Amino acid sequence: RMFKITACVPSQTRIRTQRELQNTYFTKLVPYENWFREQQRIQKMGGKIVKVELFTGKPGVNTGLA
Amino acid sequence: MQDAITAVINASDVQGKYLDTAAMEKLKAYFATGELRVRAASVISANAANIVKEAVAKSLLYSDITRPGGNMYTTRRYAACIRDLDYYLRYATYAMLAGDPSILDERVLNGLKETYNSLGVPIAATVQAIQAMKEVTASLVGADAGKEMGIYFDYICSGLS
Amino acid sequence: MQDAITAVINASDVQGKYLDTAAMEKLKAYFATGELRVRAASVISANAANIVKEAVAKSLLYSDITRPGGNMYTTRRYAACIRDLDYYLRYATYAMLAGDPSILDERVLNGLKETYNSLGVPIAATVQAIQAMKEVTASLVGADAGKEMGIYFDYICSGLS
Amino acid sequence: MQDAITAVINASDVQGKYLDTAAMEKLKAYFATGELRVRAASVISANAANIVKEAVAKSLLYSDITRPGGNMYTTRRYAACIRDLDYYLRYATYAMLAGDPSILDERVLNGLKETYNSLGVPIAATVQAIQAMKEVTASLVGADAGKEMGIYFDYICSGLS
Amino acid sequence: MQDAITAVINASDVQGKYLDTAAMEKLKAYFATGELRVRAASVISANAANIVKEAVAKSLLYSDITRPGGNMYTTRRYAACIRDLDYYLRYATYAMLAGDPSILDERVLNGLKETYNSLGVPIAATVQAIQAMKEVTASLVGADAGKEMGIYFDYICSGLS
Amino acid sequence: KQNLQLVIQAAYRQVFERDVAPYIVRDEFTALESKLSNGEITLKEFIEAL
Amino acid sequence: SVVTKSIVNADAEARYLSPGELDRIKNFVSTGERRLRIAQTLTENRERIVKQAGDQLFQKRPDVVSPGGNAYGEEMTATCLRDLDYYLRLVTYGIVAGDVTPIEEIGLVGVREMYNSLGTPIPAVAEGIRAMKNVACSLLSAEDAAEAGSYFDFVIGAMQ
Amino acid sequence: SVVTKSIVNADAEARYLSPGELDRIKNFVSTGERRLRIAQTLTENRERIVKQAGDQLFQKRPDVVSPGGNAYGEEMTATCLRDLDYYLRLVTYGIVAGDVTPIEEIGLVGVREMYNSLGTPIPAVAEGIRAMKNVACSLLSAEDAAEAGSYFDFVIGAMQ
Amino acid sequence: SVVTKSIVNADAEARYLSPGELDRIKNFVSTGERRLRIAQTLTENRERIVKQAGDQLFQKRPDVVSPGGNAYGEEMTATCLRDLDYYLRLVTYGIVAGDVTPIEEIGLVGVREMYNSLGTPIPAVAEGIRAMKNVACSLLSAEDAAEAGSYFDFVIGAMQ
Amino acid sequence: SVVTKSIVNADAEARYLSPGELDRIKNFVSTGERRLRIAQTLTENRERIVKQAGDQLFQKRPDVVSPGGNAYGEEMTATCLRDLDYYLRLVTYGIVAGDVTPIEEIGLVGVREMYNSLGTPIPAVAEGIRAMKNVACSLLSAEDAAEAGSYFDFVIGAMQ
Amino acid sequence: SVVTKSIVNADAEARYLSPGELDRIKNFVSTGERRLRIAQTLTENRERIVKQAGDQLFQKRPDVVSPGGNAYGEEMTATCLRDLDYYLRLVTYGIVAGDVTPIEEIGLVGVREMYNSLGTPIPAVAEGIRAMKNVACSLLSAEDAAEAGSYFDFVIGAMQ
Ligand SMILES: *[C@H](C)[C@H]1/C(=C/c2[nH]c(/C=C3N=C(/C=C4\NC(=O)C(CC)=C4C)C(C)=C\3CCC(=O)O)c(CCC(=O)O)c2C)NC(=O)[C@@H]1C
Ligand SMILES: *[C@H](C)[C@H]1/C(=C/c2[nH]c(/C=C3N=C(/C=C4\NC(=O)C(CC)=C4C)C(C)=C\3CCC(=O)O)c(CCC(=O)O)c2C)NC(=O)[C@@H]1C
Ligand SMILES: *[C@H](C)[C@H]1/C(=C/c2[nH]c(/C=C3N=C(/C=C4\NC(=O)C(CC)=C4C)C(C)=C\3CCC(=O)O)c(CCC(=O)O)c2C)NC(=O)[C@@H]1C
Ligand SMILES: *[C@H](C)[C@H]1/C(=C/c2[nH]c(/C=C3N=C(/C=C4\NC(=O)C(CC)=C4C)C(C)=C\3CCC(=O)O)c(CCC(=O)O)c2C)NC(=O)[C@@H]1C
Ligand SMILES: *[C@H](C)[C@H]1/C(=C/c2[nH]c(/C=C3N=C(/C=C4\NC(=O)C(CC)=C4C)C(C)=C\3CCC(=O)O)c(CCC(=O)O)c2C)NC(=O)[C@@H]1C
Ligand SMILES: *[C@H](C)[C@H]1/C(=C/c2[nH]c(/C=C3N=C(/C=C4\NC(=O)C(CC)=C4C)C(C)=C\3CCC(=O)O)c(CCC(=O)O)c2C)NC(=O)[C@@H]1C
Ligand SMILES: *[C@H](C)[C@H]1/C(=C/c2[nH]c(/C=C3N=C(/C=C4\NC(=O)C(CC)=C4C)C(C)=C\3CCC(=O)O)c(CCC(=O)O)c2C)NC(=O)[C@@H]1C
Ligand SMILES: *[C@H](C)[C@H]1/C(=C/c2[nH]c(/C=C3N=C(/C=C4\NC(=O)C(CC)=C4C)C(C)=C\3CCC(=O)O)c(CCC(=O)O)c2C)NC(=O)[C@@H]1C
Repeated sequence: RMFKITACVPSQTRIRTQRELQNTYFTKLVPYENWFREQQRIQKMGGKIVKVELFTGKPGVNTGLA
Repeated sequence: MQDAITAVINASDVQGKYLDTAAMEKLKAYFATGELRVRAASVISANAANIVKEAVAKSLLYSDITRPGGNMYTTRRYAACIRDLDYYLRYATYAMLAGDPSILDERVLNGLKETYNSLGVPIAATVQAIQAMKEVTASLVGADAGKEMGIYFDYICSGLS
Repeated sequence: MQDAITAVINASDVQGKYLDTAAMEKLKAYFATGELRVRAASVISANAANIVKEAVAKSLLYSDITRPGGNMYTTRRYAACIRDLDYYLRYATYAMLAGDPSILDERVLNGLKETYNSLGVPIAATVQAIQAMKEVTASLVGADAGKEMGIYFDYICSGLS
Repeated sequence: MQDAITAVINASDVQGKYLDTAAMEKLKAYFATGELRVRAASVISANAANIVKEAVAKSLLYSDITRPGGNMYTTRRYAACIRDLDYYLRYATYAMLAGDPSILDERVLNGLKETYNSLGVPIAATVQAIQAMKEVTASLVGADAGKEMGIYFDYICSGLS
Repeated sequence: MQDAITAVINASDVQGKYLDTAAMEKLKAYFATGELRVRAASVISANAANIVKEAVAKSLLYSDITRPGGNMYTTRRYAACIRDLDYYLRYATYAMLAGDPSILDERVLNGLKETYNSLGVPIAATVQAIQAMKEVTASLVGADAGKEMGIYFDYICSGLS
Repeated sequence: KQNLQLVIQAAYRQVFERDVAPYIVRDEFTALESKLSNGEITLKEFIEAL
Repeated sequence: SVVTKSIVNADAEARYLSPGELDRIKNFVSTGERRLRIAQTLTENRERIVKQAGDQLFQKRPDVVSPGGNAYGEEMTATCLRDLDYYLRLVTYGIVAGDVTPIEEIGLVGVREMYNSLGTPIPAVAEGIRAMKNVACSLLSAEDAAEAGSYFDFVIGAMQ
Repeated sequence: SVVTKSIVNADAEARYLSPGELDRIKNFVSTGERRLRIAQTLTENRERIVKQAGDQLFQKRPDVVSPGGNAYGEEMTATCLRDLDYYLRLVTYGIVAGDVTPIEEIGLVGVREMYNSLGTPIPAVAEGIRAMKNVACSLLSAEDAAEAGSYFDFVIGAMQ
Repeated sequence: SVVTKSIVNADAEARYLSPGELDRIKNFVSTGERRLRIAQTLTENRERIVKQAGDQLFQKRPDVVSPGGNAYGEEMTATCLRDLDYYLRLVTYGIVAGDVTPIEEIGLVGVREMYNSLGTPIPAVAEGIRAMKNVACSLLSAEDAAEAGSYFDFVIGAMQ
Repeated sequence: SVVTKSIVNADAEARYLSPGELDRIKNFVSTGERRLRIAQTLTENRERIVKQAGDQLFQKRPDVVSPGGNAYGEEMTATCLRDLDYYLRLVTYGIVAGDVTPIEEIGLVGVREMYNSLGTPIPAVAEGIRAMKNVACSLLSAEDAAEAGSYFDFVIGAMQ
Repeated sequence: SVVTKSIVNADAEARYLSPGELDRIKNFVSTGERRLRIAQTLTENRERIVKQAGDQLFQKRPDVVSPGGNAYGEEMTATCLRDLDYYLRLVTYGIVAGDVTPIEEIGLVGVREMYNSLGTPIPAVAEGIRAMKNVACSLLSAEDAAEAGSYFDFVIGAMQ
């Protein structure tokens, strides 16, 4: 059940001379198992979670999950 | 990721002004309340599992949502629901210890509404359930600490709503 | 992914009632056609590359799209086109074996149309090409199994369009 | 990334034709100006710190933006602002050396609007600042080179706007 | 990783000869014993935790090792010990199902004695514990399947020793 | 795309310790989700998938 | 089911179903009718199995139906029997599917977490399911009882 | 083999074999005698399968035996027939094992790279194996031919 | 704040605050009155602390206020004195917070990049803050001045 | 311990101990004598706490000492009483140390795994420890009972 | 091109173009006259290079144009010469660019996949391009031939 997510990762830890746009703003497909762990990590990093969609799977399915 | 002290100094920093006597009054009030907050946190932690069990029993159990085709039917979904309530309680006590709602917004409510609607989790039912948690917690921590617990519980309710 | 049996069992589970008499009949029908499904899968597994080659030659070659500026020109784009066709054929055989289009929906069609549009892939050309694949594979497996195969290939066509 | 030679040969490749004499003429013209492009790049590489410093002082400094609450206030914010100006100038010199705007269009401009709007960074102020950079760098490199650079600076301004 | 069938065919493959009648005989013997192997695996899959519990009680409990300072004392160390017994029983059922001890040597007994020496675990006591496991599992699966489980349990003991 | 092919191959070299052309029947990795797509845009996901 | 399992493995391996996997789904197809028959008799004797097996569990566990036990009182014992009925329904689904996938997803992912939140003892739940297995096996023929017993065995093993 | 594949998957997920996998290996064990019989007839007729299939392959792909082709000259033709014999042997191994694991492990891992170093065309190798499949299927009974032909089908699919 | 850090650590391990961490915030709560007193005297004497320290800094290295120095002229010297006031109130925020997190966030990350973009010498900034520390120590009691001095020391180290 | 926890955190941060962390160590050092006396009275009343609390636990949970329960039989009941003695011992260690580090390392980590293998209900273990906390509270003054109660609270919370 | 590749590397390491890199950019631009002259020669003789080299390829590898081969028939042979024409065009582009990134971007990324899908022999395509290189040696002076030869070398090396 891959979740399509859109998120930001502003970082005050350092000022980066190399490219940072790629990591800063991104959309990724995160599987259902990973999403809670990733949600907690990005929320801890303090980035704003702009958007979430259920790219694969169905909103509710008792069995037959991906 | 802020507490009461961080919020006070950051607000003064946004103004650009130095620490004011009114700002220090806010800091004094938080310090005076600090010990009360700490003991409440210990009680919440020790009885956290029981708080969740009692609140779920009084709010969600023996109802249509736990009945088949109700979004908490199936063991996997029931486990996720109780886990989410556990996390709500833990982040609530973090916010209570901080004396600020910043943690709730930064680490809980962000994306929570979007994810819950994406999966169609019943947001009204969750709000009712955490209100049940709120009264159980009020009984355990006491009236004084319960009022502080209440504002952060209601803050989470507002974010879900 | 959901099999035909998985989908029927899931519907019964959502109701919370045991397998209905109509549910049993659905399961029996899938079992009846299962052996034919196995045979067809074996056939197009052996001739997968040939099926793709024939379809590409039938519609995608010696045309403006393969000539310069037509999106299939350039070596990398040609390789991407042929592997997309083998992707379509392989997921089509998965769906045929499963007896349901759930695999196509979840693993293939999602974002496929939008990404093709962003890249500039000619969706009409791809739809005609997989139609040519349908003709070739139907000849190889047989009319009865090909008719069953066509519903899933057409499902891919509809999602692309 | 694309350059003048890459653009010419890419156009010929889309045409499916070998290099025409007109295409060779375009390549000759780029070669003719490549000499001036190199020395302009050397000049602003050495003076890059001065250029950013002068532009920041001309428009960004002694303003409410760098005063408290203006989003450029805070040392981290100031470092990020001058870092972005360094990025813009370095990518501008890359585009000037190449003779093509592809690097700006792909590596820089895409997504920059979304990130700036999300963070609250003032795009109008950034456009004003890189405009000031354009004036300073034109003075240092010279008039002919300034014409070569200024188009890429304006390209970045339009992307931000 | 190997099994009885894989070992037989690999032995013939080194020669490059087709399967001769003696090799066929060995394969026939494995097929003859396979049914009881499957039944035994299903039986101890059902009783996995109970087998570990019985063996631990038989030799590892109410002894100095589980008393303070004995190495099974401390809750972590108790969990690690029963985890190792779970490991040994699961790999024993793998080896019994395969009909070959290659799994034990490959995934269990390589670098096991050295790690136990570094950890301070008594290799003798582990050997005793898995001997007790061997008794319990033999009783559950029956005598002849008990002989088959026994050879692989003894293999594990020898590797530890 | 040039760099993307290099980075895909490099992920093979680090994760599997060698180029995988020996030891695979066919190439069993769809790098298309990582390449010009957001499905495995996170190399943090491509490495994990491998 | 076996078919979806084989398709999942083949999709990961990026190959069409191997002759071995095709052979396995063949055999599942051939035994599908018997699997349906086993499920039919299980649902026919749905109530009998739950009622008498639950009574057997209560007989072996006085603590369960005693004060301080989770299923204490008539209403609580009724809800416990409801859970037993749910597990029987899952077992019929699993037999029909030919694999443990529906049982695992519907009623075994976090079974311990759910019961820990409820305060219910997991080994006692396992004993109840064992009693259900015995009753069902008596109803079934020897060959049929073996097939259904395997799914029951997986459930009790997960309960442990 | 099916047994080793089941054990490998179970080990990867760190759980005992599910009843589905156990049932799978049980049914394979039951049909073992038929599998051995199929392998026995294949090795009995190995010579003619290779010989006449090779002749059909040469007719199908004249460029192979043409000047400049990989199997040009009697010596080169002899080694290609040897390769066909090797793949028949692998197919008998795979049928006996019940899985394509031995075929893959012995003659399909790096098959593309080995052949490109040799200069030999992989699709032509696939055509030769298709001819071997036809001859073997004719020798076998209809039910037996379906299984053995499926193993040949995997090999040609990998060659492609 | 230490409260913030304790919550962060517990959140990382997904645990409620341990009794020791709770005791830490209890101790800081009682210490709050002392910390507020130290900050209060700093803000009461903010003007005096800034002024004489600034004159001492210019006396120490007059090249800053000499022609060619970054702070040459009355306007430039005024803005640098403004920066000294900024850093002093940063230290007041750090003192009440109990940790240096507010100081770092407001005015440290990228310290070199900011002041070298301005052209200002960071060692000279260090001497200015050192003068502020000395004047602040005079206005603080010796026991109290240890606590404020630690934040000053961190700031000068970060300046370098 | 406070010292070991502070040094762990500082080691991860690669810093000499922060002045605030040293201040906490100072306060722990001064309060150590009160901690020692609290631990002393607990170990002096070891016997009364165990027997009184255990009888409270069995009243609260008659199921565990009933036949069909984990502790039925004088010997099994005695070993559970030993477990209660073990946990009181760990709590005395924790009171002296000032953190949970000794408590969690010695026991309370793999607690669910050990007790699942043993068959005991871990919430019932938590109830026994709660009873110990009540008895210890009665034996302590209100201030002292609060300090010891926190460690008991951590233990019961981890059990649940 | 050399300019774009230098810019790419400098972009990755976040550095303005180094003085030596600037020298290389300047040098390539200046010698662009010679580059264009070489490309002009090749496009002037596109017909004979392809025609003569393709005939040499057919003679060296008769199997490609044999019956049952990829190039059998005048239609297929026309397409084969068309492919050689495409590669010569890419080589002229690469000479003009001064780098092989245009050649790679257009016609060496996935040649194995495309040609194997078509059935064409990849080593045979490499040998045809080798024939084009040998034909090129006569057309270009020794100093010029070395420059064009390197681009031909990359094409054949990637092809193999
Ligand atoms: C319980 C009151 C209700 C309920 C909940 C339910 N939630 C999910 C799934 C998710 N919940 C979250 C939310 C969070 N993730 C976090 O890390 C945190 C802490 C900051 C929260 C609050 C997420 C990310 C998911 C999806 C992934 C996951 O399961 O973790 C489910 C699962 C749905 C499904 O399986 O398809 C359920 C059932 N359900 C109810 O009926 C209650 C009203
Ligand atoms: C000639 C040296 C060898 C050979 C080749 C051969 N190729 C084809 C068919 C095609 N070749 C291409 C090639 C390219 N497409 C590109 O974009 C580029 C880079 C710019 C190249 C090189 C393509 C696209 C085709 C498909 C047909 C088409 O163009 O539409 C054939 C024809 C195969 C057929 O049956 O149709 C042949 C024969 N054959 C030989 O014998 C030589 C060794
Ligand atoms: C062939 C029929 C046509 C064609 C295709 C073409 N596609 C791409 C790129 C992509 N193709 C896919 C498709 C899939 N990805 C998957 O994981 C699956 C499994 C279900 C499928 C079907 C995707 C996602 C992309 C984008 C990512 C990427 O760039 O690889 C290209 C490449 C475009 C380019 O410019 O490089 C092409 C050419 N082109 C045609 O002309 C045919 C009509
Ligand atoms: C000071 C002892 C030394 C010195 C400094 C100096 N600074 C400036 C200009 C600026 N300083 C800042 C500093 C900050 N901005 C922040 O947000 C924070 C944290 C809250 C700090 C510390 C800024 C933003 C400026 C720019 C002007 C503005 O505020 O808008 C100058 C003026 C430079 C000029 O020529 O314009 C000087 C001279 N100079 C010295 O000699 C001292 C050693
Ligand atoms: C200066 C003219 C203005 C200004 C800027 C400012 N920017 C940021 C943060 C970011 N800027 C970027 C932009 C780029 N990243 C790149 O890699 C490139 C080159 C291709 C560019 C142009 C990004 C990605 C960020 C966010 C991530 C990061 O920190 O780098 C900030 C910080 C915002 C914050 O508080 O987090 C600021 C202040 N501010 C101004 O006042 C000027 C008008
Ligand atoms: C107690 C209130 C409940 C209870 C417990 C019970 N426990 C056992 C057996 C064991 N308990 C332990 C515990 C520990 N080992 C440790 O190292 C530590 C930390 C220092 C602890 C807490 C161990 C090792 C055993 C095994 C026997 C042994 O020590 O050798 C039993 C006996 C189980 C049996 O039937 O054999 C019981 C009954 N029982 C209850 O009813 C209470 C709710
Ligand atoms: C139980 C019978 C005896 C015992 C065991 C004990 N073992 C460990 C620690 C480890 N054991 C292993 C062994 C394995 N790892 C594996 O993956 C497998 C199967 C492939 C085996 C057999 C390993 C790696 C460890 C260390 C890592 C870990 O903690 O798991 C301990 C812990 C020692 C410690 O203090 O760190 C113990 C106590 N103890 C006994 O008293 C029995 C005789
Ligand atoms: C019976 C063998 C054991 C037992 C059980 C018991 N269960 C409950 C309450 C609930 N049980 C469930 C279970 C499920 N929900 C599901 O979706 C599934 C899988 C499809 C299962 C198994 C639920 C949801 C509840 C609560 C709400 C509801 O009824 O829907 C109780 C009552 C709790 C109480 O004591 O208050 C009991 C007693 N009790 C035993 O003694 C057995 C060992």
